[PDB]
Amino acid sequence: VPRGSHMKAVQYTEIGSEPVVVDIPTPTPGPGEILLKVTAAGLCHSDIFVMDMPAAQYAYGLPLTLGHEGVGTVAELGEGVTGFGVGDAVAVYGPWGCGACHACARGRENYCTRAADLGITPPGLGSPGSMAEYMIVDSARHLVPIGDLDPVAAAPLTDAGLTPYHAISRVLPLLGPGSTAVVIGVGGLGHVGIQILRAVSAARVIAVDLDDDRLALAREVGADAAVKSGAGAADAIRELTGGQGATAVFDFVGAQSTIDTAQQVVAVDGHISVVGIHAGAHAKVGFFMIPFGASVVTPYWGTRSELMEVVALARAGRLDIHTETFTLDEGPAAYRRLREGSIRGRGVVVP
Amino acid sequence: RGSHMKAVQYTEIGSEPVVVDIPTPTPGPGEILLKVTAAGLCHSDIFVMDMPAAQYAYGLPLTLGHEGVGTVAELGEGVTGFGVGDAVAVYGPWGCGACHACARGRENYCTRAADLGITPPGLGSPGSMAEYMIVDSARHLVPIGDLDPVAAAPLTDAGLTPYHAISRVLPLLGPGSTAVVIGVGGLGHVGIQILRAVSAARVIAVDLDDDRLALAREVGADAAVKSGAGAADAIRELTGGQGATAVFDFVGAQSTIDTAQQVVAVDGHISVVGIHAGAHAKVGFFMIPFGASVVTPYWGTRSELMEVVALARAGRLDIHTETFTLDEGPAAYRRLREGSIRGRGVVVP
Amino acid sequence: RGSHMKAVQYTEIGSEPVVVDIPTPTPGPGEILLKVTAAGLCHSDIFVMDMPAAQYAYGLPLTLGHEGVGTVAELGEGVTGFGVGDAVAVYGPWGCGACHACARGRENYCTRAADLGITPPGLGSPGSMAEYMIVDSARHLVPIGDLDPVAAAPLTDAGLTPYHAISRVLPLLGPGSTAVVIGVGGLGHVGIQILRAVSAARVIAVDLDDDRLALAREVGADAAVKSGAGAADAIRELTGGQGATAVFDFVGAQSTIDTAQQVVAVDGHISVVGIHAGAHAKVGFFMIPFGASVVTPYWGTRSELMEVVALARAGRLDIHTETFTLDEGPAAYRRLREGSIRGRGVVVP
Amino acid sequence: GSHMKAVQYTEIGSEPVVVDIPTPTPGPGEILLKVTAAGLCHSDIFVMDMPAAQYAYGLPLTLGHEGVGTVAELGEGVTGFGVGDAVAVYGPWGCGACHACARGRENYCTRAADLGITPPGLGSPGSMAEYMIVDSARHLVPIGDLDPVAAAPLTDAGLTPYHAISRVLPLLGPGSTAVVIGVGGLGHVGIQILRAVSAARVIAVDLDDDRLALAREVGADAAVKSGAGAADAIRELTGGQGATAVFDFVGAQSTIDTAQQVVAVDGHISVVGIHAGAHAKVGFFMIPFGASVVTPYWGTRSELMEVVALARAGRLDIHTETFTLDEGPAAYRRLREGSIRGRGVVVP
Amino acid sequence: RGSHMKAVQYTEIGSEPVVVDIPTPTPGPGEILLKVTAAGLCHSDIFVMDMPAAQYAYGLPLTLGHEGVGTVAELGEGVTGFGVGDAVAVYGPWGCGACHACARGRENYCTRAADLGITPPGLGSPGSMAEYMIVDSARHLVPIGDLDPVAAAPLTDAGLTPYHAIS
Ligand SMILES: NC(=O)C1=CN(Cc2ccc(CO)cc2)C=CC1
Ligand SMILES: NC(=O)C1=CN(Cc2ccc(CO)cc2)C=CC1
Ligand SMILES: NC(=O)C1=CN(Cc2ccc(CO)cc2)C=CC1
Ligand SMILES: NC(=O)C1=CN(Cc2ccc(CO)cc2)C=CC1
Ligand SMILES: [Zn+2]
Ligand SMILES: [Zn+2]
Ligand SMILES: [Zn+2]
Ligand SMILES: [Zn+2]
Ligand SMILES: [Zn+2]
Ligand SMILES: [Zn+2]
Ligand SMILES: [Zn+2]
Ligand SMILES: [Zn+2]
Ligand SMILES: [Zn+2]
Ligand SMILES: [Zn+2]
Repeated sequence: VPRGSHMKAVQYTEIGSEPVVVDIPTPTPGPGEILLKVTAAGLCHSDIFVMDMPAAQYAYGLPLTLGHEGVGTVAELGEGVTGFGVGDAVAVYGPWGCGACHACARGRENYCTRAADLGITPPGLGSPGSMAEYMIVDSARHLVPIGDLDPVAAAPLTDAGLTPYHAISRVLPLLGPGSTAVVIGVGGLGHVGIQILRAVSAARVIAVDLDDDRLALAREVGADAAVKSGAGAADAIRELTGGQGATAVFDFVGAQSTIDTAQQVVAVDGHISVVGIHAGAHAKVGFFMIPFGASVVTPYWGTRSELMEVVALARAGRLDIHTETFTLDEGPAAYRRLREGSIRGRGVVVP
Repeated sequence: RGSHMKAVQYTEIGSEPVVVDIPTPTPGPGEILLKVTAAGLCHSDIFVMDMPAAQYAYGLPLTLGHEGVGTVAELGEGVTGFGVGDAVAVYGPWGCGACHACARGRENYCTRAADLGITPPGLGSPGSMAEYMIVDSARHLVPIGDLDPVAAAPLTDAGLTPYHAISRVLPLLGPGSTAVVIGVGGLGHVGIQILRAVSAARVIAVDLDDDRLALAREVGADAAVKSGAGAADAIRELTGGQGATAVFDFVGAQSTIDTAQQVVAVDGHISVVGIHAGAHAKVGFFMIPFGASVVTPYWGTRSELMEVVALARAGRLDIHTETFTLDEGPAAYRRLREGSIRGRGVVVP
Repeated sequence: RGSHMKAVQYTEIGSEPVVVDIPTPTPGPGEILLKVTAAGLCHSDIFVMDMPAAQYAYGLPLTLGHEGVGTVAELGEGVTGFGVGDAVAVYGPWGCGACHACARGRENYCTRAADLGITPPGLGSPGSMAEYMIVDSARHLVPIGDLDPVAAAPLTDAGLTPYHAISRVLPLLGPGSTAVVIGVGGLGHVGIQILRAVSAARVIAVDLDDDRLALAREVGADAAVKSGAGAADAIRELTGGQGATAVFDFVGAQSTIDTAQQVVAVDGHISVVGIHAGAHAKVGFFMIPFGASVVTPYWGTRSELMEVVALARAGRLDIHTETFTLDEGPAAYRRLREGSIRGRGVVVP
Repeated sequence: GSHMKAVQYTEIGSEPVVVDIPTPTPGPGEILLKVTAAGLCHSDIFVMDMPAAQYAYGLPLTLGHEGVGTVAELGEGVTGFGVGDAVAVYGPWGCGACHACARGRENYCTRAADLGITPPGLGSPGSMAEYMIVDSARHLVPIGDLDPVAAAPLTDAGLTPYHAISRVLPLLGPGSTAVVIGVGGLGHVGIQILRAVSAARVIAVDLDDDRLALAREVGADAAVKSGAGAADAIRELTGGQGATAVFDFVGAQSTIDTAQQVVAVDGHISVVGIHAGAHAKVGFFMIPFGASVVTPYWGTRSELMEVVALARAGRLDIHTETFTLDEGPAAYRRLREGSIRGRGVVVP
Repeated sequence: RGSHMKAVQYTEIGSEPVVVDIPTPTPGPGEILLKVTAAGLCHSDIFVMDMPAAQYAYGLPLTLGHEGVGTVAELGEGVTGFGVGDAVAVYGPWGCGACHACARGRENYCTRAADLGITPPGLGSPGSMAEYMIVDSARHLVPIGDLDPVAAAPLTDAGLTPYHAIS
């Protein structure tokens, strides 16, 4: 469906400004590229992060069509492109890579050692994004078929699904029967994390959050236990495990305090994944500051096969994110709502 | 036999060890008695003795020596698996044997060993630095065959420790990968040898000492650069700016840990093997590459120990030893303290 | 404790088992004595009893029962790490404890056991189908807390055996995988449940009996196929002709293996878990997809058994029991022959 | 199940939250109850309104000092209760071996401070959880087939007023007059108690006319609106002779002032209501001769069994509003805004 | 003593009985649990085994043996009229106890028994061919004193049936 010549989009146009709707030219797919008609485009707290970057630290980028969480159908194929038919429902894999280094050749393109130098950026974070009537994707490599899954349900999974899934997959061998996984932060990512831990592992899930509401929600989504986050959370958790320390801690908050709890509750030979972002917050990995053999990493999005697996969980009804639907023209309005945390789960814009 | 034996002991806090006379122990049921063939020293024996009285609970007196090698002297009851006169190495980090971690083969990460007050020989249990010692269980004995006991003693630590640190991420270290070893002291020295024997990875060494760097090349580092402010850059120049798959910090200083974070590749790995009270890696967004994982590993597994012995017997590992007598325990520790030992000190009674 | 006990025993080749009187055994040093709380019986008991005299060296008489649970009755000398009256299940496949294989977890694959004549209880050593049982080492007992010993018993084999077979290729069984289970009889039943619990793969059940199929659906199979010459194409129909990531053949018959070679995916896996003397996969070019690997797993590891226990304690494994009495031992073995027992038979003194 | 929901106070100045904790195990001498009702009370608000400054060694804390449940498992050696038995939890635990306790006045134990014997839900695990530990058998009183929901408030709002009255019951012969200040809440169970255990005249005093009218229906022989006109009003009703006993459940300086002006010679003032700072002023000519004042504390075990007996004989009725355990923190909010009719009770 | 017990059941249509080893029943309120002393076989228990899937209206499994004699092992709650160890024969054609026909002793002609699903021991209820047995009520036990159980068993049908026919 390329028909248009002109298309609607939401762009970040000026540093520190709010995003604005625009009428820009309808792109045309070059050789090797695919042009999608967008069916859903996701908001994310990551989006405010980049728009909150100061003018001092700004080099290049603008204008920028936002939206890294992209779903659509195939509109027009570029030269030489096969492996998709016009109409095929695809999700846009976010973390673009060179395709040619060792990492990309193992599926792990989110860890491409070349994207940096070659200035390969993801859609809606340096490349034209999903929040528009149409979109370009650089390679068929970056399309995952979703069949008849509702695009509104798919969009949030390209991040809120993939991100935690990758975090969990890094250590899924250690999450055998009898293991214990602590999920800190039952917001967007932690919500879907629990659902995941339930599908792919036999581990026992203990949830940690601030809000009382978030605790009972956690139990409903498959957490076997829930404690309140603070100075007391460490003890609270240990109490439950019979003082055994937890196999894996997935910290989807990523605050200093939450990292600190993670360290206090992680098992010997365990693992801590710092998934959420609070600038400056870090784990302190040194002797007698963390159990022996306890590994810590800040992982980053996910691999292609992982996103493929995410969709399978979705299609099998195993994942479910609370989704609230908006309109291209309400784009700015939606981002405003995001800033005030007046959205449960995930805002999704539908051209 | 004899009902008395010479032993080196840490007897009072903040004091130097001393040659003492104590009774020759007798092997309970399950236990094994060894005649010690070789008993190693390392700076780890120094780190413990430098704990202040303020933090002293219930340790002393303590026969020193975690690096244990010997020959089977007398089987306790029911023990089989070794005939008397068998050469065995004493596996260090003892565990319950019954927890999940122990049943996976990773005894060094036993979840109950702390609770049950199970401590390793020379760090809480009678050490190897004596004429005889008891091993609680035949589970903690590795046959070494005709391997030289003096050779084998360093390997129980200086061999096993780095082998573990490496094994943790050995799938990552395929051809085309770069591994950086910081601290070509005792551990680093054997680290390099292992890296060469078990992987095709490129090895870049980092150290303070010119001479250490030269010897790093000899044992098989492709390149060597000086530790310091500019070591990060130095490494990147060598790697065309690509950054290293794995970094094995055997120094463990804040400086080194810092260097390691500046040179680790995305999705790579840092392994903080050296102890410096208070030095830590800061793992957070934009303070380290995505996917780079950090860990402080602890000694090694029993299977690991067996593999180290195998490398040694095939002639693939090699550390310079300095041989002392029981009565030189104190002497040797002092030499160790001034760092006038190249490689590893080994007591032979 | 009395000087007598009964035991079900195979006393002569070709014979039937008999309830017999024999000395109650006493624990030596390192041994544990158990009051048997349950003693499961499986088809492989019938397998060994069917071996002819022609091929026979030694072994008689034999207390039957390789699936055993009990309570600690008396501790041998020097045996700590277990209270009297503790409920414990007995790790089946004993090994040396000192070989590389054992030092890793994988005792079931011990390289020495055959040479030192270390046989499993019920298969060359005093079994569980008796009032009292000797276990050689502590490391062969797994705590079961308050799990029902009658539930526990089939888990030591009908649980352990599939769990291991699946564990071997569990990383292949992510979302979107298909796992095929041929045989829903006893082992196969618990396999489905395991797959549901430790993976997210789709489960396709295959059997000869339609009532077993409908119960395979109950425990979590996403599809049922009838075993036969029609089974292969039907499985392909289910998978849109993509093939199955792994095929777990718990039947082990030539027709089942043949079925498996057809439906298995490229880079897939076949686990031949059931025994039919002679049945064998034909792994060679164009007779099986490229990268499809085949294995005959043997039983399982201590760590796995611990995990199998955790599942049951958490409610995720439910095998149907039919209990008999110690006197009824031979009766049950007759009932087992005529496929005449629902699920797993357990004897209970 | 090896864990259970529990309504806990986790950090000073915050709201309570339903968290998951280990289902405790009854030691030798302890009893495990499956809780069947847990009362909330304004006393619960008082404790969580204490500033961190005045806080040392409390948290976390399962709340709920008004407990009733069923015996779930008997600890070692504990004899004299059966599984399934319905019991109310005695609040103010004591040493059991000092004079005060040996007399049966556990609420007045002289060692309990020094032993850190704190009551359930005010320093020890409370009743607002699926299950409960009670330290010894002497702290359970059977309730038979009494509705636990009706029971629960009786462990505090029944016991507390009963003790207050019990202390001076000899003086409440026919012809005596008892004034009750503060009808809602404790004073509602007070009036009922007065009518059952005595034949005194009962004079209700409140601010809310609605509570006053329903105090009549429960056995108040007269009503008066609290204020600076309260004294005069009450004198008017006794012909100036004053009241034998004033039971002030409000506990304000205002109410205590009214009281001191209306009590009879050789009478008594029981200050049951807690208003920090509020105090009677007992000195010559600032109060009638022979008028005694006291701040009473909860009640005795015997007294509790008596309060149970009254309720089982249908002599005590208090309006309960049911909440769920999940609604623990929610209910605490409602109490905070005085929008609870009578006494709230959580049912796991 | 004995939480397990031996029994003989018809287990499914077409085939022949088997020696199943099922659980030892317990006497509910008003029931009596007997140690079986003798269990009779009859050409009755083979006419019921030759019923073709369709007609058969009992339900399996089915401990056989409607000719049953025993000793009082354990009394159920509030069951007076018998002591432990009393030698007793089992009255077969159980009835409601409440209808006119039952009120006259003729339980064998109970007009409710069919409708209320009351069925004779070993002919719809657990029978006598076992180590133990339950009798639903004390009214279905007839004392046999010192009569040889082996001799008594057949009477509960081989005697009673013609006796009634003749009476
Ligand atoms: N732990 C992670 O990888 C996260 C991935 N995203 C996308 C994203 C992309 C870029 C940034 C830049 O700061 C942050 C976040 C969503 C949540 C956290
Ligand atoms: N990183 C490790 O586990 C190392 C093993 N050893 C034995 C030992 C163990 C523990 C300590 C105190 O930490 C020191 C020494 C040798 C060097 C470091
Ligand atoms: N594939 C396996 O290892 C199985 C484990 N068992 C115990 C067993 C089985 C077969 C043998 C060889 O007779 C030995 C022991 C039960 C079924 C199959
Ligand atoms: N006057 C009393 O004794 C009261 C008993 N309680 C329990 C309570 C109350 C006050 C305290 C001190 O904060 C402690 C405990 C309920 C109402 C008033
Ligand atoms: Zn996002
Ligand atoms: Zn790349
Ligand atoms: Zn050392
Ligand atoms: Zn252990
Ligand atoms: Zn078996
Ligand atoms: Zn072995
Ligand atoms: Zn209260
Ligand atoms: Zn006292
Ligand atoms: Zn008959
Ligand atoms: Zn009738």
